[PDB]
Amino acid sequence: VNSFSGYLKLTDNVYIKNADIVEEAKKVKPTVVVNAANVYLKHGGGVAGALNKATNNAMQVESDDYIATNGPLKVGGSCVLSGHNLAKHCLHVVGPNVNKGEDIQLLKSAYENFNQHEVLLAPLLSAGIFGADPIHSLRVCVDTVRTNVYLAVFDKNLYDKLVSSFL
Ligand SMILES: O=C(O)C[C@@H]1CN(c2ncnc3[nH]c4cc(F)ccc4c23)CCO1
Repeated sequence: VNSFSGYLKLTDNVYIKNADIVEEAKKVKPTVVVNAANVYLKHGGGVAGALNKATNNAMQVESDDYIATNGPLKVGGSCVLSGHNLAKHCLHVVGPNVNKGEDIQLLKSAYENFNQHEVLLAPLLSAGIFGADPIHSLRVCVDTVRTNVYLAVFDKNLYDKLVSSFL
């Protein structure tokens, strides 16, 4: 039994809700919140800019030190950093950004990072400003993630389309 509330159940292990991931994170304090990161951990907009703003820029400060030590992530890769005031940990996952021409097949590799964590609060990878089709992202998520994932979808309209079209 966990503390996530109001989710619709899509499969054995995937759940979905219309929620602001920042507000869901601050209420739930999940063990892991997933950030829709880029390889430079530059949290300027989208989910990343919102999560970072909610940490009063502490996420960005920590991220800049991570990059200075380790260099950029790979597209499809991830790193575990602090969750600050939002979660115990933040799993920064780099989905492909279609608006940069990155290979959408890397989306499956990106979701594989979720399998290293028993339970996660997450956005749909490569959706929003990363330019991929969110319906496709949900399909890859369901077909790749085996651990328990609670998906937050900010936009009520897209949420309804994702549910109504789910196979
Ligand atoms: O980057 C991707 O792969 C897909 C993303 C997913 N995004 C979100 N998902 C869930 N909760 C979210 N709260 C937000 C608050 C904001 F100010 C901006 C974006 C979000 C947001 C929307 C942008 O696209």
